[PDB]
Amino acid sequence: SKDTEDSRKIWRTIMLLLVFAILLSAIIWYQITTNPDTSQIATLLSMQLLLIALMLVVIALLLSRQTEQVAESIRRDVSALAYVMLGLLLSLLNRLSLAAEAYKKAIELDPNDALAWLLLGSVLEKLKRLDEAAEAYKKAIELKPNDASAWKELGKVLEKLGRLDEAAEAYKKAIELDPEDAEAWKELGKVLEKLGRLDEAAEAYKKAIELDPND
Amino acid sequence: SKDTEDSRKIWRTIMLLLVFAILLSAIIWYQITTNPDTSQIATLLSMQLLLIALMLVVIALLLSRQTEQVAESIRRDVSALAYVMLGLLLSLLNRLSLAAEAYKKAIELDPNDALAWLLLGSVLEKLKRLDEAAEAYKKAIELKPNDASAWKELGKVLEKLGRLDEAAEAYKKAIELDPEDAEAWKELGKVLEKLGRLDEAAEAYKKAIELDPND
Amino acid sequence: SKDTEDSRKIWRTIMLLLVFAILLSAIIWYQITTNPDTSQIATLLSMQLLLIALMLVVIALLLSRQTEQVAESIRRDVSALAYVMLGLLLSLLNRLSLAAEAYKKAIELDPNDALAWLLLGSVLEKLKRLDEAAEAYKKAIELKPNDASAWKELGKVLEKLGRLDEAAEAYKKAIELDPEDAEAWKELGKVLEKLGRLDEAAEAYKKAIELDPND
Amino acid sequence: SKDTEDSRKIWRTIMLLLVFAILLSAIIWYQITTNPDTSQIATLLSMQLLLIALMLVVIALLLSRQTEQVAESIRRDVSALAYVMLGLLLSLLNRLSLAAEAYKKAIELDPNDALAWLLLGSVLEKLKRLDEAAEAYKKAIELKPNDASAWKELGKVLEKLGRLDEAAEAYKKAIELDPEDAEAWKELGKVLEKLGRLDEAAEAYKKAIELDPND
Repeated sequence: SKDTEDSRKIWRTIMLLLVFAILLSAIIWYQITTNPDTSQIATLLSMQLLLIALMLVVIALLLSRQTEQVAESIRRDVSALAYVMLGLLLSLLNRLSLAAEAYKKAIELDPNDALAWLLLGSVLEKLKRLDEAAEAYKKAIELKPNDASAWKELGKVLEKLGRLDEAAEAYKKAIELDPEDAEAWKELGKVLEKLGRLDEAAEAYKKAIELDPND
Repeated sequence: SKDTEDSRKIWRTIMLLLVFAILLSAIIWYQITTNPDTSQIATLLSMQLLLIALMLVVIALLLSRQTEQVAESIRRDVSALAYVMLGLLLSLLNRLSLAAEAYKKAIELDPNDALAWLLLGSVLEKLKRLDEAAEAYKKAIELKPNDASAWKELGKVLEKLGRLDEAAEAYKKAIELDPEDAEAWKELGKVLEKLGRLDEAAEAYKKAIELDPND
Repeated sequence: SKDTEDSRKIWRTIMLLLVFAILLSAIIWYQITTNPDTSQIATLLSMQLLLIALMLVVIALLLSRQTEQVAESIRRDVSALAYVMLGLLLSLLNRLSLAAEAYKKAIELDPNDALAWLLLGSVLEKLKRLDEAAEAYKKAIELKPNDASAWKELGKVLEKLGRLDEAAEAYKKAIELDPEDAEAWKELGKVLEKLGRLDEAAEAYKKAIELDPND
Repeated sequence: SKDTEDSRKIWRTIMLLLVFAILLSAIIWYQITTNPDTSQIATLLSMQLLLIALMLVVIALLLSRQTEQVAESIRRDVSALAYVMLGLLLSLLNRLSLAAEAYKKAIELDPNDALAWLLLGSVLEKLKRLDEAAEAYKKAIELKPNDASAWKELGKVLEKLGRLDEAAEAYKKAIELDPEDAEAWKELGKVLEKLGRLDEAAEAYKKAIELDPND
């Protein structure tokens, strides 16, 4: 919201430069009429003209700054979307290492781009960069706590890392967010079975079968 | 067309600030020559200078505003296309929940983006969000009444919702718009048969077969 | 190149508004020193101030115009690329009617976008809009006479339209541009055979086989 | 960093135009009070007004220039990403010749776009433009010396060109950068065997098998 604050400061600055020159000019109009002495009258006109000159230059400097501020903001916002989109295209051609870089660039431009973080996570898992993938998913999840897909995907990475207990918890969270996700239920089952949690595993397996009879 | 109206107001404002200063300055040129009294002459010069100072500041404020107005309009238009495109890419990777969000964002930026509405509809159906899908298709159709594809897709959602009568009507409209759409004819047939409208179902089935002998 | 011409006119205008005010101001500096009469001196100062006031307003109006001109040019260029890209994405999801509209939009924004014309052609053929497809390909070809792919694709549309003679010519042109295109050779063969041009058909068939022994 | 240098020159110019007018105006305020002679006082006011007029015009010209500089920079950066993205989409539809052109355009806009160079390389290989592909890969590699994928892809082009020795070296570099790349190891093996380097070929083949038992 800094732009709102800065905009108000810019407007106030322009106003104040003029108001000062206005008030003095109004004073001078009176003073010139009152005291008919060229050497005082002209001195006041020179001062008025000087204040105006400064005012206008400062204003031009403010226009320059605002033009740049606006333009940079747009450049950034456009680029961040372009990098996410680029990563998606690179991923479609299986240019996974390059896709990861594109997502990384979107993140640097906008660190709370949960999508870029999620997608980075996916690419890193596909590239077998499992530890880095888990961290990327963790970030996407903190940004969006109710992203059931991110939770499920985290689950898969954690299982691959041998983190069966944490994997089971991540799958369980995806399920609470969306109980019909038969895949999540089956994968939860697999983790629980592997983990020795046979009764829970059996229930998870059953839910995948029962929830959608055409799975 | 508000921008056209605002542009005209901005131009008129700049013109009027100057015209007032012009007319007065022309008056002052005469008055100075006519009445050779420094205390009156300078008073008029001070006033002229003040009007100019205000004029120029106001103009600078208008330049600032117009710069921002133009820039924001562009940012919005660019972003709305980017969100539709993003949704399409996310859909290609089967990131359907995320694709739906991207289409939603395009809609908020432009509520009459029939494409975003149609596509949202498609994603929602694929995600089994059938009631929401029907509403999204309805919006796309109101925006584009002769979108035969949107009508056919609405038909599919309505049938899935058990709305066989409404589904048959939606398929029929797609067909009137494009009579060669064998798929629409076959799907119409399926609805009509399910609906007990056996004679109409038979005709619809026949048209799908007859319209294109290599279907 | 109109922008170059307009830019020069804008610069010249700004220069001339100032140069006139400069020359007169220099004249006035001399005249004030020479003729010590307040009623003449001030009259000249008022005139100088008025010319400056006009100059600056006109300049501000020019800044406004140039800002808008630049911004609009960019908006158009960005949008035209976005529409081609959109059409390609819609085509990947088989949203062919929508893909055609996106290409059409790119064309309206830039009528010499051979790519958009070519792609439109392709979509129209896929949509069975063969007559329209032939015209779109014709436009892409006039824009790029050495686009062997566009010539081959035109060939396919023309054959589908029953225009076997014109199809054979379009295939032949694609071949002259790229003689190794075994597909073009085979398709030329098919047209020539269908057309009764059996000796030429035989040669075309042989070239497809001989050019690349692993075709 | 030229923009930083130019920005500083623009700011300094605006400052200096004003500072000169300030210093002189301050001098004039004193001189008017000191020497009560209209013909000298007004001469100084005219001069002050002239300096201001010039200053403001020059500033407006600088605003115009900066607006254009900023806008052009953005246009270029946006377009270069769009061309890479366009090439990727064209490649997905197998519009390879067109994809190559899009990558070429991105390169002209930004000659150190390693991604565009790499991708161009890939398209050229797919299009059987092997000599050109090798050069494009060489450029991508010089820009990014630790792009293991670019090294492997260069390897494939070089082998296709009959350059078995250079191909083996390119594959070896990809392997040093990423030792788990079983594909690179197998392809290295194939080159080494073809090249008569049977003992090295055997080791390379073994590594592909041993590195990932599920390859």
